[PDB]
Amino acid sequence: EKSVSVILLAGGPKQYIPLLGQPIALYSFFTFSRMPEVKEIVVVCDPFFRDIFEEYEESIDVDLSFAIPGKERQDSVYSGLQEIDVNSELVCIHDSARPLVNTEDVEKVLKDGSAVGAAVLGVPAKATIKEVNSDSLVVKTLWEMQTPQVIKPELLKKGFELVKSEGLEVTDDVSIVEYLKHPVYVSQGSYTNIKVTTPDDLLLAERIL
Amino acid sequence: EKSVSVILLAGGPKQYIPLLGQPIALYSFFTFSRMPEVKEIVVVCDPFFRDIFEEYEESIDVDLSFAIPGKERQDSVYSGLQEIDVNSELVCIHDSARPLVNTEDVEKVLKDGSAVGAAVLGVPAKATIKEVNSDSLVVKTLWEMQTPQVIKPELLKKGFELVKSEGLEVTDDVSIVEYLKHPVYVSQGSYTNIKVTTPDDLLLAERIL
Ligand SMILES: Oc1c(Br)cc(Br)cc1-c1[nH]c(Br)c(Br)c1Br
Ligand SMILES: Oc1c(Br)cc(Br)cc1-c1[nH]c(Br)c(Br)c1Br
Ligand SMILES: [K+]
Ligand SMILES: [K+]
Ligand SMILES: [K+]
Ligand SMILES: [K+]
Ligand SMILES: [K+]
Ligand SMILES: [K+]
Ligand SMILES: [K+]
Ligand SMILES: [K+]
Ligand SMILES: [K+]
Ligand SMILES: [K+]
Ligand SMILES: [K+]
Ligand SMILES: [K+]
Repeated sequence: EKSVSVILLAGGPKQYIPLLGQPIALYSFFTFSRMPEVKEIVVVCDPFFRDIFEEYEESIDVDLSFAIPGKERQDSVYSGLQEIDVNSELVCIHDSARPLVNTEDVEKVLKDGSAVGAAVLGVPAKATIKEVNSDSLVVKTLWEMQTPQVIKPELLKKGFELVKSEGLEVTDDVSIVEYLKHPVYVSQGSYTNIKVTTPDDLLLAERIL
Repeated sequence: EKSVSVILLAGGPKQYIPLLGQPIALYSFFTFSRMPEVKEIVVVCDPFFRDIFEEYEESIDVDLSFAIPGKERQDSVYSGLQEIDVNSELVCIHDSARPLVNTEDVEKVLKDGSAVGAAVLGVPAKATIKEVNSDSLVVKTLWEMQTPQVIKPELLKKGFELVKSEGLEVTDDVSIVEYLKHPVYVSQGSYTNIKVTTPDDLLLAERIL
């Protein structure tokens, strides 16, 4: 209990457009807020949208903190990290554009994160996927990554230190953890944990809700 | 001109539910029918749904043929193959659940198929995809395959012969071509070439049309 710090990424506005009268960002916010394991939520957002979350500070059973977004995703994660409790045992990074994440699946990835040191929710890739070389020729089990991405703070800090001191290039595919020798566990999630951005995605969310 | 035999897979009913008053299967049917390169379309469908395509036989500028569906996808392809013109230089296999395929992209994959011997329409995978081992740990450029999948008939026949004589297992991922040493080219397609099956997918198709 109270061992997990959530970093909620909401500074990328697609994540504020409403879902049944509630801005998309608030759905996972509340999901995390109700979990006894969660000590605090560090919201990473433009100071302008701070009010959206601030209104509920008294009603929620977690600590609320704020951090400023960075240039790209890893910078926003670093910003959030600077704000987490000194004693938290787990960092739970979540894309707020993912509103329908189930409590049971968050529980699963937290458990796997605590056990392994790093865990991410994923589902088997439904599409037929092939590796293709530079000559556009096919190179003769694949999983789609979701969020939360759960990592012990010491490991995350070491990962940032490794990238900075060596000047390593970070992309969405080649993230901080890809450079570490520490294992990353894939917790099996639900296909309903979609990223809601396009109008096509938003009508699906209502059906799931 | 008149060098390509299309195998239209329509015996898998999701592919007959209407799109703006026209059954989904008829969209690519007509797209192929208008291309001068296409000699014939072999429709692979339950004899029950033969009428859907038969009504237009006189108005279309291609030969129409019919074949019986098999147990799985490769069996249906084999069935269609038995019906193609003895002199066609290219087989163009298409999933009829893909209605919005553009003429320009079909032209592209036919060209690449003629050049290389085998080509498939694909798009870069938008999702973050990782390889995961048997212990559910991340294994530290990926493309999503679409259709048409274009192959020279001799190569396709050899591929079927290789699988039968050796008793090789065929899956959607490990298809006939995966066993051949002959190169497969990935022609860059459009994200609009979606597989239309779910109600969520059908409303998207109208927007694209
Ligand atoms: O890409 C991953 C994965 Br596959 C698993 C975990 Br656990 C964390 C990250 C990650 N993503 C960002 Br952005 C940062 Br920083 C980190 Br660490
Ligand atoms: O899976 C592919 C690919 Br990636 C490229 C081409 Br060209 C053809 C196939 C294929 N699919 C089936 Br079903 C059969 Br039979 C064959 Br051959
Ligand atoms: K709590
Ligand atoms: K979601
Ligand atoms: K959310
Ligand atoms: K979920
Ligand atoms: K364990
Ligand atoms: K999407
Ligand atoms: K024609
Ligand atoms: K399509
Ligand atoms: K079609
Ligand atoms: K297309
Ligand atoms: K060429
Ligand atoms: K789909």
